Amino acid sequence: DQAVSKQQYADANAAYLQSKAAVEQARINLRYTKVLSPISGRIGRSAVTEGA
Amino acid sequence: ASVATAYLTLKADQAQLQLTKDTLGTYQKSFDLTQRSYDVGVASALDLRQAQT
Repeated sequence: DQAVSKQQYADANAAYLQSKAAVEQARINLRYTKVLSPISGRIGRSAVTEGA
Repeated sequence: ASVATAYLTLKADQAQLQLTKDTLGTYQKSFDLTQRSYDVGVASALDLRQAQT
């Protein structure tokens, strides 16, 4: 409806996209917490147990 | 002289009425924009009250 600038929308869209990138940063950093097995095969013995 | 000045103020006040009708048009359009910017959520109700005043 052109009740606000065309630059003031672009700045808000950029802030949206880079805070979405910060959420994806924190989501990848929290997905690294669950130690997903990077490969498929026979898994050996746990070199460290729970609590370490 | 009096008929000349009376016709002259008549025509000048025709022009004054036309310009204030244009200012009423621009204020009504600014109030339409501010009412949309309030119904969406960006501007508060205080900016809507400056638009109404």
